[PDB]
Amino acid sequence: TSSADLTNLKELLSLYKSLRFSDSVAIEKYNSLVEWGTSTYWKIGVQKVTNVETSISDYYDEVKNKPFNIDPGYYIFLPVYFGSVFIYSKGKNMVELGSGNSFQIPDEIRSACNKVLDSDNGIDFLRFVLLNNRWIMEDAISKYQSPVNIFKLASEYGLNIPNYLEIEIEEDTLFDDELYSIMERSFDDTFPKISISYIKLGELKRQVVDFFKFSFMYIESIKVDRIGDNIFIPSVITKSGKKILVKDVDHLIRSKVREHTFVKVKKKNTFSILYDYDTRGEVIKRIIDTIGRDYYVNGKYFSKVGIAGLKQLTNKLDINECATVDELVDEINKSGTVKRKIKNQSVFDLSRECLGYPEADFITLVNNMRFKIENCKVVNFNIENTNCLNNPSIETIYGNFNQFVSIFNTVTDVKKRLF
Amino acid sequence: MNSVTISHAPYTITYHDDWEPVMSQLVEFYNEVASWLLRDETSPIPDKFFIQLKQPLRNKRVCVCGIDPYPKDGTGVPFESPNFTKKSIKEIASSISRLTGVIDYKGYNLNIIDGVIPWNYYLSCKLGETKSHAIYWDKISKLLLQHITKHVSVLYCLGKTDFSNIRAKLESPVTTIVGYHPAARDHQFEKDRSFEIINVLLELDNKTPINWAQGFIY
Amino acid sequence: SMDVRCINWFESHGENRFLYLKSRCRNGETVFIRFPHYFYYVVTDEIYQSLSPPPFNARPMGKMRTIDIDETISYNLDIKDRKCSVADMWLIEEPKKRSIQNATMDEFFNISWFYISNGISPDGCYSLDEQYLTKINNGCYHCDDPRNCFAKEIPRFDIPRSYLFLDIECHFDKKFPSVFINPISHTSYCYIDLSGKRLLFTLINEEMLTEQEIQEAVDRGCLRIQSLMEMDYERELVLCSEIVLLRIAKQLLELTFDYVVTFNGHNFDLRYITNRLELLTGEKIIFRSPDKKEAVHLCIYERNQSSHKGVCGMANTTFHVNNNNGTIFFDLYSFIQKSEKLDSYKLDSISKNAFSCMGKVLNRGVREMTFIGDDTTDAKGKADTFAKVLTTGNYVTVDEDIICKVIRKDILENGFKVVLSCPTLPNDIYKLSFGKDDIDLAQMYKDYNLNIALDMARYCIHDACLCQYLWEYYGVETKTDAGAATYVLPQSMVFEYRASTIIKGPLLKLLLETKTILVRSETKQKFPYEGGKVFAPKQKMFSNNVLIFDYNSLYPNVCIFGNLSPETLVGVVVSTNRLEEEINNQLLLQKYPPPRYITVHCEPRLPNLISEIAIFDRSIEGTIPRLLRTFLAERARYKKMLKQATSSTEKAIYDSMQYTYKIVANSVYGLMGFRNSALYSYASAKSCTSIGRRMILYLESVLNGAELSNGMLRFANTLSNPFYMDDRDINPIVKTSLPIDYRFRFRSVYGDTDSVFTEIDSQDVDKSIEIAKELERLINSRVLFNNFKIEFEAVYKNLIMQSKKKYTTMKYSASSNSKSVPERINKGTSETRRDVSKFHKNMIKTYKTRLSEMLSEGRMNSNQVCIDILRSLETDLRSEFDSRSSPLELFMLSRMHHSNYKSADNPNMYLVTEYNKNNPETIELGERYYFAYICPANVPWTKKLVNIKTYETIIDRSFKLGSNQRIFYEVYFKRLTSEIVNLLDNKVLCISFFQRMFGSRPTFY
DNA sequence: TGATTACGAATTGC
DNA sequence: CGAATTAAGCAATTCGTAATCA
Ligand SMILES: Cc1cn([C@H]2C[C@H](O)[C@@H](COP(=O)(O)OP(=O)(O)OP(=O)(O)O)O2)c(=O)[nH]c1=O
Ligand SMILES: [Mg+2]
Repeated sequence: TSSADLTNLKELLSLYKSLRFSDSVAIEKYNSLVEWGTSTYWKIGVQKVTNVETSISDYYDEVKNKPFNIDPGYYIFLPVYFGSVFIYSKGKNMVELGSGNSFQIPDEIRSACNKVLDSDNGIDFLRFVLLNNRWIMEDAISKYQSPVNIFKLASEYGLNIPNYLEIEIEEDTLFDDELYSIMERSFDDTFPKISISYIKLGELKRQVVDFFKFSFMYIESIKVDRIGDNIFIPSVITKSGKKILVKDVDHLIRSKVREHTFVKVKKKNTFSILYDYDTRGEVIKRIIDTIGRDYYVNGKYFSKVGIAGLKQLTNKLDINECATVDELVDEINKSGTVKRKIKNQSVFDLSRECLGYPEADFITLVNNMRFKIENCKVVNFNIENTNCLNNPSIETIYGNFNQFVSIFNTVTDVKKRLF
Repeated sequence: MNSVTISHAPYTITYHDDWEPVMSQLVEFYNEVASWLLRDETSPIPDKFFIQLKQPLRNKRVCVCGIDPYPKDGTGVPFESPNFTKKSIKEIASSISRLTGVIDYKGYNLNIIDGVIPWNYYLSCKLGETKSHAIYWDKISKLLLQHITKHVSVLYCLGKTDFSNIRAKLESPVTTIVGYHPAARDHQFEKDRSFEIINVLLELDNKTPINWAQGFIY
Repeated sequence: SMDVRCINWFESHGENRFLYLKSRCRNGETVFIRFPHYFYYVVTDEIYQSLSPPPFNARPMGKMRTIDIDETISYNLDIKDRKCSVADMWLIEEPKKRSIQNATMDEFFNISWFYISNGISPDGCYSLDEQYLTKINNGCYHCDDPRNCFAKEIPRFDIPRSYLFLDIECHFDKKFPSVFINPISHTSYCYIDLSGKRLLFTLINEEMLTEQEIQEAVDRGCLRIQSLMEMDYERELVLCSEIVLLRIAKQLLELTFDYVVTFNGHNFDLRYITNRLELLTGEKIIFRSPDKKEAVHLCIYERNQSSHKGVCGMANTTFHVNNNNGTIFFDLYSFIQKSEKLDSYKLDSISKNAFSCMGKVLNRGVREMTFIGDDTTDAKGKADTFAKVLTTGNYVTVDEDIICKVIRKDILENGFKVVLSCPTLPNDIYKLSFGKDDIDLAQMYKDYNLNIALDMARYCIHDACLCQYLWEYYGVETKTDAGAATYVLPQSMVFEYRASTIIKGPLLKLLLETKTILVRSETKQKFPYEGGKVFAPKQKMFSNNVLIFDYNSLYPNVCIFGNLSPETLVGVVVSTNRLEEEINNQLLLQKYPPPRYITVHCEPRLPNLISEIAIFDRSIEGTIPRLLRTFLAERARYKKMLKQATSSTEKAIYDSMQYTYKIVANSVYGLMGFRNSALYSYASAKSCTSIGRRMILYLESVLNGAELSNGMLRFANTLSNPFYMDDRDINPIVKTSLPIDYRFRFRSVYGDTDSVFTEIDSQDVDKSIEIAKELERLINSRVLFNNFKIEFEAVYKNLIMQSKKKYTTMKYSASSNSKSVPERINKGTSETRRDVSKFHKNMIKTYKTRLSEMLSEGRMNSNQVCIDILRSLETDLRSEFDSRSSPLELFMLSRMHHSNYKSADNPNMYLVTEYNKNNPETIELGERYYFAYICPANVPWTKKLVNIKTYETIIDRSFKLGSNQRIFYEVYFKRLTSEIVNLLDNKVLCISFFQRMFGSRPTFY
């Protein structure tokens, strides 16, 4: 009845319009306002909803799987990359498509995304693809602009974009394999491409094409490949040496790849990609046994269980490398924000993040143990229940708990003086 | 259109097909109160008591409701002043003009806007005696307002004190909004923003908003 | 004025607002005092200096302290100290409402501020000084300085009071009466003036009698009047027209009575009188203020209450009178509904439940029996009340089923002697009660006559006097005075509000005395939390004495012991893993020593967490502990007052008062656990529950397996404080004063929150009571600590356990001996539930008795008991189905009407709505009603029941079963047999029988 | 057409 | 003729109907 009620109703309607583009926080706020409205006005046309499957398909069409025809207007061509797809919303987090969660992103991507959102009101969402720890902004939709200005803006803020092609067409051509090959070459890039997204000036709906064919080839070995510090990527090579690309560890788990067997793969002009939709306990240990015992599944990658030590602490804080404990306090005072980061977090979180353990698995392992702690330091530990050791990740982590306790005691006794 | 005959005045009630399942009980309830009701001069004239029974109910979305007709010069349709003399219609027209933007208007009428049905809770009143026929009308008002509620989507009440227990008076829940009376002290009705809220509520339930600028008379 | 005793306080709703006081002097003169009324706000000195328009008046309040009572979770032990500010406060008064952006203490009423700031008690006796009073009218005075007028208080003295009780009876032909078609036939009054005179008179409408009948009535003793001015109140029967009747009623309701008491008069009686007066004539009932500047008409308004459970929903309705002259209009219907619980709330049911007595047969023969009652039959006082009610009564119910007509009545000095018209009864002592009358009002109205008019006159005068009888029985005056004293509320507002309002007076007084303000700055979040601990029973049938031990005010005493207040909580410490849990435990045990701080472990708040510790401070006493101390002191006072009582009425009144104070003390906890309350504290509630669980576990552990040998007693485990180490001895070997040759074993069987059921291997009750008393003294002196004490409740014989909250037993009180009559106690069984049946209870009672007798005898060859019980049940059910001699009154169930349902389909609400649609009498939003299951007569026994709720029908007072309808016996029979089967031990035979009759699968424990 | 589980409502004991 | 300060907690059983499964 008052102005505050009108603003609440408008903001609830705004949230209702974009509900597939949501996460935990938006759903919680929407539910709270629905409760307030149904309490105040005794009935409201919308109800409380709790599952919420994130989808984008209302802005897309059915993929073209064979040659087709085009004719009118100017067209803008964009590439489609390989890897997990994410969508950034207004004041929200990265949310995984289909299984909406809140992925964690560094700081620079966060700042860039926040400022490009702050550039103007009319961004429905931003599309991102993660490919071997390489963020790539792929596309952005709006009812006012075209994905050109925002592309340049993102470039000048520091997050990479693909090169966008503006072209014109008059006559009646059948968009075919040869034209697709030429236009794909016209991108002049080495990252994997799977499809093309093209628009007509003004139309909201965006349609994509995909020319491919089936193939069968043998699987010769599953081996890891370094893509960073402590982060490994899966890979399978062929008899001819071809490289079958795999998005994620989850892709192998759900695709049930087998050593020394035959699988079905869709191959394209350059590369090939393994196909999904073929239990879990057998595979999750078979892969680790094949590659090597000293590997543990860190989220969507493979990590090492190495000896680690003093300098593995240093690289995370982004400080000058040191081999002396006394140096670990010297420049922290000189550093403006490193000490703030130290004080804001806790010892357990930083100690876990320094050796890169998974969150849930390590928490379960800790909750399945017993400790003897003296002077806020760990001196002894043991296992109480051995059922949790069935998971290969848990046993690999238990393999080097000594390094964890060493770095834990170091961080504790340096926090005793850093604050 | 169908008509039924009652024992007392006006001896003829004409109703639309949307008011079918209520007419029999309305006649039965009216037969026992007409004799005492008509002992006194009432506004409006008894011939104008049931003239909103003609309006269809399957094409309405919003209902604006008062507690009584005008004590003097009752026309028959709620919230009407052909000469533009009543204070309530003045303030309502002022609010609608402020919301829309039209400056020069000769008159306002709520019975012309599509999807809006003006209503009076009590259908009669003594001349110069506000709320003097409540006991006679109670059951009829209950029944008719309950029937209207089943068809509309948003129900808007004018008067905080008059409709303090509107939820107890109805069985099935409906979107109820209660606002200050137009003649409220302290000029409270000026700061009310119930019309935009109404439009937001209907657009929240996949219902077309209401054009309040349509009711102006030039 | 000088000496005055307060009666009522009320407000004025005119152009200018005022507060009124009604008081009476020693001689009997009535004095009114009028007070200006303000709007009270509490502001800081800075805000007071920054008020752009100067306030009307401001009074300093001194240095005070403000605490933020918001609760935040903490993952480490660097807990920030609570935000606490000290500043000078002011109290500003405004004639009109004002908005202040930074105003605090906004949860209290204006009348509470008036009382507490001016130092005035609502029910005190004062010695006013006229220097501060100005006379404006005969009987009214004006006071501008209430603080100096009410400065002197005097001892309480007695004053005379005036009352009016009335009841009416309206004509009807086929249904509930209608104001537009049906007239009033009778109207009765009970009139008490300030001199103490009691007058009874009934007015008969002559407009529905023939002239010859009128002449006969006048010749028989009645008085005929034609005008209002020619009536005398000193005559019982007066016959006149309807207009004169309404004018007399209007004249009587316009006086300045202290109380006008009715039964459901705010919905039917006064409404009917007002509407009929406005229909026949144009007159209205006018109430005027003591200063005669505001005049209002009678118009009954409705106050609707909503439920605080899910989807809110309306769950009660109440009707009130809008008078502004000081008279209190009291409806006993609402008071009885809100006070105590029955199956129905009609006048007949309340009279039957309240006015009963046992009677001895004195004479027999023909169709009459003479009964005698005295102090040697039932108790001290019951016979007196029965004789008091019998002065106007007409029909007496004998043995709960037979309705009898009174022929002659004799009132002895101490008891009563009544003769009734009933068949011969072959016993010596029977039960008498005042209940239903076997008269048909509709038939008597169809053929009206002079004798019928006189009979209805008697019935109406009895109905009018029942109001006074119930008024004296329920002790409304004492409760009103005590509530006005304690809650700091006007006398007319005591029985209107729940716990959230009646505690604001003491809370405000306590805050002002302590100089504390509580504020919030965040949003309150709600989480589930656990409750008390209930033990599973070990056996069903015991055959040994069971000792009952209970805690005295467990939760308030826990709050006092732990200092659990939202403003004394140091913090909540949580950990998500076993490592930080250990580190935080080690550091917490030494940062917060255990003689001052108390730490309580709790169930984790969220699934991710695994630990939760709440630390409380005990250096400064909190607010909730002092509220609880006040309420406990009041309960103790009324408990000793009950202990000193002699008559039944005083005992009942005092027991009810102490029960209400207990309930309020527990409601303090309930509010402290309520989300939408201003005293919300999640941690405090969880801590109180956890400490209660610790206490029950401690008592059960120390009592289980506790033998006594020679003159010495042994406890099972070491007796140590389960929170921190104390200075008391922890030796489980304790002196006893009992004789040496006693040897017994003790065992724990059942428990529920503040209770431990202890079993003793004995059979007599004198030794059991002596041992229980000694054990209670020992536990109080050695086992318990601080402010924890137990009480020996009773000794239970023949205890039977059905479920976790269902048992039956015979009770011997603490003050009892072997040669005493046992009392039957039922808790949760299918005899105290209001929605089971009336025919079910008789069958289960007789079958439990038969089972107990048969088990006492004992054959049980292979399955003898089960076979015999099944055969008897089958025969009884078949006989009941074939004969159909059981009345419909035995198959009636009760349910409450409310609008608080999830989803609007809800067959129950639809049934009630349809009944309201198709009948004149309406079921309101807090009204209990009767219903039963009815099916067509041609339908034969049904094996599979597909729908049940479709056969529910509402049984009105005028319901008569049709010739094409029958009671749907199958539901009742299924429920009764399912309940009976559970008591037996065999399964296969029960399954086979239940399948044979109903074809379904029985459920067991 | 059985079997089983889950949910809401009503009432009682703390 | 105009207006207009409410609200205790959880544990336990019994019954019918809707929803899901051999
Ligand atoms: C009766 C009742 C109890 N309770 C709670 C608080 C009590 O500590 C607990 C145990 O119930 P009771 O046994 O009634 O508690 P009590 O200790 O107050 O009894 P008494 O002083 O007569 O011996 O249940 C409520 O919350 N509300 C209630 O209405
Ligand atoms: Mg107790």
